[PDB]
Amino acid sequence: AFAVDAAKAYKDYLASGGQPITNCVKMLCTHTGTGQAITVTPEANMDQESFGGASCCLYCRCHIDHPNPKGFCDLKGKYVQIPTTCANDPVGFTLKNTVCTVCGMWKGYGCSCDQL
Amino acid sequence: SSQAWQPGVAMPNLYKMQRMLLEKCDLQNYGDSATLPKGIMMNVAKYTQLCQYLNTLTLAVPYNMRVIHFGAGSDKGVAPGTAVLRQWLPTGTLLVDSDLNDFVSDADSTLIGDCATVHTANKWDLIISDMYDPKTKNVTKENDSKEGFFTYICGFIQQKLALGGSVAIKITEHSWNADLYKLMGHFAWWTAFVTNVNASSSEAFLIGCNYLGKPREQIDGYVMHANYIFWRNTNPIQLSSYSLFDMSKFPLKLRGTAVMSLKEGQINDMILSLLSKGRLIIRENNRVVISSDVLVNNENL
Ligand SMILES: Nc1ncnc2c1ncn2[C@@H]1O[C@H](COP(=O)(O)OP(=O)(O)OP(=O)(O)O)[C@@H](O)[C@H]1O
Ligand SMILES: [Cl-]
Ligand SMILES: [Cl-]
Ligand SMILES: [Zn+2]
Ligand SMILES: [Zn+2]
Repeated sequence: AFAVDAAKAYKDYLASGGQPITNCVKMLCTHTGTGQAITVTPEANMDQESFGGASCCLYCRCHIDHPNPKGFCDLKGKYVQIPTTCANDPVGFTLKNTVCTVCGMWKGYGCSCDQL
Repeated sequence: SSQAWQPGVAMPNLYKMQRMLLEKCDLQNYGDSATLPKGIMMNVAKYTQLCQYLNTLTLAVPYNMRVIHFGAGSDKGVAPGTAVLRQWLPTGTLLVDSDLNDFVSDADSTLIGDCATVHTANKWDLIISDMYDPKTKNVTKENDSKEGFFTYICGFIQQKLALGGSVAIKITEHSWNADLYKLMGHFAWWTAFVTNVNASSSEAFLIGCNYLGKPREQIDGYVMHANYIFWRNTNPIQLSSYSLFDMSKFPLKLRGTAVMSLKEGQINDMILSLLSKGRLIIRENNRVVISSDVLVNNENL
């Protein structure tokens, strides 16, 4: 019945004013990509940076089990597009946000499904 | 002069043909630094330029390509080089990486421990090594051919590199091995490639292009390393980040290079010709299985 809440700990550490996790691996890319959130290859558009996924995963970086029951990682082995405005904290960004399952954009950072 | 717009500089053929004596390496642009794009790590930049240069060679690029990357960890606990390799390689390429120290990676499989503990059933299409020990920078001691992980790398190439495969092995003034240079002559072509972002360093990547599994050319590796240092000593390379800003042609083209299994008796001049042109890989195409030896010890008394 006891499990560590790494997600909540990082959120609280951030709120208290701690420095975001560093050394997320930022890719060189054209920045003319699709802008989708998580992709097999960097897809940053003009307003995003692309990072190696593993290095942006709280669970990967902290050496802890993934919340998946299979323990599978959403990010490892792929690339995550982060809004340039949020690129100072890619782990925080991927933790706090969710990907639209229809268009693949970040909800609230590219997803327009809920506007037509 | 247009060199500053290339990803790096490869050692010119005429320097490979000399018979120089080994000297100390004294780089004019030592301590100079290229201006990296905002927020880009040295190792991302360095690997990007390595891959950009490899894009100019006749690499075999089969379906279900197999790439193994040694020395892939960082004192940061992440694997920037692996992330560039995975970006560069066609989607689906099998990528294994390894390092002495723990790190989190985008590779499909990661093995932690000395490289000598790494074993694989299968053969590989490309081998990348960034293995290095900074303790070799000791300028107070003679600069002899080094063993250690270089002995592993030489055997790994001779035993587990597919015919037609390629390698890029990091060396420096003091981190080098004579047999590895000698093994360069077992490829259709070879060079020592220096990235423009790290040109103030005696680092280079020894690239063997399209493995033939037999000497095409007899190379004395003590002489060839002296030749490399001579080149570096007399050809200052201007630090440059330029090539990093144009990524439009970065991806390695999926050539679908053919893979066949063959026995040593079937490798004729026609096969060898295809191998040398990057149009054939010879290896089994079975499942890829790897392992790390673990030493078992009970320290209770
Ligand atoms: N025998 C070996 N087996 C496996 N990995 C090795 C071996 N020797 C060196 N390495 C690895 O090669 C890498 C060399 O990287 P680098 O050139 O940056 O040197 P470093 O100062 O040791 O490492 P870093 O500064 O990245 O932590 C390191 O990650 C190191 O652990
Ligand atoms: Cl951390
Ligand atoms: Cl020689
Ligand atoms: Zn993860
Ligand atoms: Zn959507």
